[PDB]
Amino acid sequence: EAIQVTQPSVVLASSHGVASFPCEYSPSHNTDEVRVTVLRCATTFTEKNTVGFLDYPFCSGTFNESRVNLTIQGLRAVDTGLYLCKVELMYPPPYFVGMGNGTQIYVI
Amino acid sequence: DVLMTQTPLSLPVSLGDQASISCRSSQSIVHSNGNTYLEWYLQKPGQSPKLLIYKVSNRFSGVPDRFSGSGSGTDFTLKISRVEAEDLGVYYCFQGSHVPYTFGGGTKLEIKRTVAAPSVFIFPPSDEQLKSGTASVVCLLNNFYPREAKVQWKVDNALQSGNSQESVTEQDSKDSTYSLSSTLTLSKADYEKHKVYACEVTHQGLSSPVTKSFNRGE
Amino acid sequence: EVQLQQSGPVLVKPGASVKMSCKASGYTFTDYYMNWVKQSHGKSLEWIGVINPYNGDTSYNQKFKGKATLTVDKSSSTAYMELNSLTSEDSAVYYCARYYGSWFAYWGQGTLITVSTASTKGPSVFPLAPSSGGTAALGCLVKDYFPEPVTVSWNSGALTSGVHTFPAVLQSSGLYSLSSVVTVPSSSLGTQTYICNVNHKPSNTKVDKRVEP
Repeated sequence: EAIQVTQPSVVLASSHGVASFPCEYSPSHNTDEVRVTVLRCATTFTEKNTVGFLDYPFCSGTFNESRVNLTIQGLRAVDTGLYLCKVELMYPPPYFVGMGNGTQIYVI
Repeated sequence: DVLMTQTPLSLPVSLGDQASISCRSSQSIVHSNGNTYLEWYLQKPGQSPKLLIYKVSNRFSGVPDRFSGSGSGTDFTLKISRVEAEDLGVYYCFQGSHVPYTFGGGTKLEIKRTVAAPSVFIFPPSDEQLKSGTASVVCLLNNFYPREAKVQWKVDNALQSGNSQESVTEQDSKDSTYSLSSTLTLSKADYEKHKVYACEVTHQGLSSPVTKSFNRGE
Repeated sequence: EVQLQQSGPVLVKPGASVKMSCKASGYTFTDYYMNWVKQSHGKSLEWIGVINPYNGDTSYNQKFKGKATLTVDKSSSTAYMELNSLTSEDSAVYYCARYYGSWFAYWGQGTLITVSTASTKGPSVFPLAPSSGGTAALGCLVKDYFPEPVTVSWNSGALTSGVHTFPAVLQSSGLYSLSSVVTVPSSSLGTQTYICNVNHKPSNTKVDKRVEP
């Protein structure tokens, strides 16, 4: 009784320290209000707002349906480890929430 | 609670003109996410509702291009351009922004056509029913306009009264007309008692009242 | 494509309870939310609530929170609404309708709940038959039944043009009554054949009848 949030297992942070991975979910026809949060930056994707993490400059996100292509930039080595993606579908009521097993982001 | 008040309640419109309905909400319909959730439903007669426009101005798949929405805040408008017989029914606005979700009262869109005189037919009580002890003499006015008709029964050249009902078809979604029924409720004794049964039709399309009648036995 | 099939009509004595169904087909019952909409005879519509079949969560119209209990069953692709303390004003048409970018984008054909103290009673059908001209007339009178509703057809579905099934009129006997007619071309008198099919669910009175001069 929750949505099937799918992260990738281990993620290899990039040259300048920018990790990118897709966070997919399964009952994904509730697309109007869709807040996505990152736990070890968060934004709410609607129609008025289409590229998120405006208030979280270290993060980049592009929504389409059952996949969210994600980007955390500026990651140090002192940050490596467990990264989690939470998919809230605030509309229609009633909410329909989910969380993923996490991502080991190893910041070489 | 958010009240949706429509206008007009009835709205006659000739094929080819431009119908237009108004929905007014007690408080704004814009939701927090920025979207605005007005919906236009059309209930053709004896059918379940059907969806026409969502999120104010968007046509659900299948809805013809004559249909269109517009508005913002507390004031909205559905507008059929170039109406068609297929469009007759009741049109509801519905908001799905604030809980609880409410509907408008509706707007019966009537078609307006040229006068049409009714065909008249009359039906004597069925034999099986005559063996039941009751009897029903049924008179039919078929495909006329306007809805208004005078139906008068005459048994043996004197009119009865108090013992007949009327029923009226809803507007035809193909040819825009109405059809009427007159049922006369008599006991087997009173039916098997008189001779000449007559149904007189007076209608704004017939110059002279037209009558159809049967004599008990043919 | 999508089809929503609701249970038939139910006559329930007051103070009882009733639970109706909606049988989803042509789509993935858990994927999209589901609403129940009430339409009294007073024409205007009402929203009862919405239930997430994948989950069972609900959001209710506070004025129905006690009168209705909506529930789903994933193995049957079927949703359930249940009504406690059935009164006289609880009699309506009840609709299921499934979300799709919009609240009520697919509609169920409807469950007519009649809440009476009376006994169901069966229609009697009698051939409204034609006489001795271009185009002619035939029908089936459906006297004295209760409660509503009644379905009427001509040749199990074949005949459609020129039909006219009048609304039932309450009679002095406390009972509904109704006709159904259709105009056919004079020629086909003995060529084609005409039988109406009359169905009254709350008293299982399914009955075809032939109609002839």
